[PDB]
This record gives sequence, C-alpha cells and structure tokens, in this order.
Amino acid sequence: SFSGYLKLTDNVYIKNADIVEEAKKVKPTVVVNAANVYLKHGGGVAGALNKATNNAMQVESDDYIATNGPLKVGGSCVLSGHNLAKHCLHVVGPNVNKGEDIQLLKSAYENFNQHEVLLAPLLSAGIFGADPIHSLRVCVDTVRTNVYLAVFDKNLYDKLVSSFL
Ligand SMILES: CCn1cc(NC(=O)c2ccc(F)cc2)cn1
Repeated sequence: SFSGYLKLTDNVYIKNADIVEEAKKVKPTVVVNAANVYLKHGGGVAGALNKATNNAMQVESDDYIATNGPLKVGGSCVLSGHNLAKHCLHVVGPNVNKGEDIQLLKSAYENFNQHEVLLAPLLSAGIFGADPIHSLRVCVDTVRTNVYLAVFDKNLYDKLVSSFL
C-alpha cells in the first residue's frame, strides 16, 4: 500500500514524490490526473502520466473526447489507469493562467469523493497557476475519501507541510 506519507488529517496524506513513480510503485486503484477539458496531456502531471503510459493515455483520451466532447472545468471522467493504476480519474481544476474561476477548485476536488482511495496531485497547482497552499486547504476541506497527495517539488512539499494549519 502507500508508504512514507505524512498524515495531515483523518483522510488526507502527503508525500514528496513523483506521482508517476508513486503510481508505478503502488499501482493504486485510482490515480488522479491534473487534466484539462480537452484531455490534451501535454505537460505538468498530465504530460508526465501520459508519457509513462507510452501515449496510451492520450490515445484513449482522444477517443473519449471524440465521443463525448470536452469536460467541464471542475469536472472529471474515469478512464483506464494503463500501467499506472486500475483507473485514472482525469480531473479538471481551474487554470488561473487561462483566467478560470478559482472557486471551481472545490468542485474539482468533489470528484475525489466518488472514490474511496486515490493517489493524487494538488489540483490547479504547478502549471495551472493556483497557489498550492490554497489547493491543499481546499483539498482537506472538500475531500472526505482517503487521498494520498504526491508533491513533486521538495521545497514546495516542505512549505506545504510547515504552513499546514
Ligand atoms: C514548487 C514549484 N512551483 C510552485 C508553484 N506555485 C506557487 O508556488 C504559487 C504561489 C502563489 C501563487 F499565487 C501561484 C503559484 C508552481 N510550481
């Protein structure tokens, strides 16, 4: 199971880890992707997860978009986890670098509540432009299921833990 995590709350855990390496190691039932509405996994966590699947995640995602159209900001879809997990929950947090409503971050985290346990990144953090400290606060105040957060950046992980209220 998950190892080396710091317990933040009853159900939220955090670790300084590369979510791809963490997924390959644990093979969780659900790995969360920091997706965009088009499921175009170009960079950040999405680009890294997709590259780990040898682009199979992108091929599957393009078929999903061709059939269903884009996701909503704050929405999600469950697709295959490929070699990383049983499932990948593609969750679209608001991208503040695209002027998207940061209030949609709570709606984005609500998708995690449909899964009993998840391996996840901080939504809207990194290249999505939101403050990761704010993302962690929304996560702990929204998610009620067991979430294991992987924070790639050591310095950010330390800042998140040391400032956690
Ligand atoms: C650790 C590497 N890294 C940190 C960030 N983000 C921030 O720290 C931040 C802080 C305040 C903001 F208003 C927006 C973003 C993205 N990558």
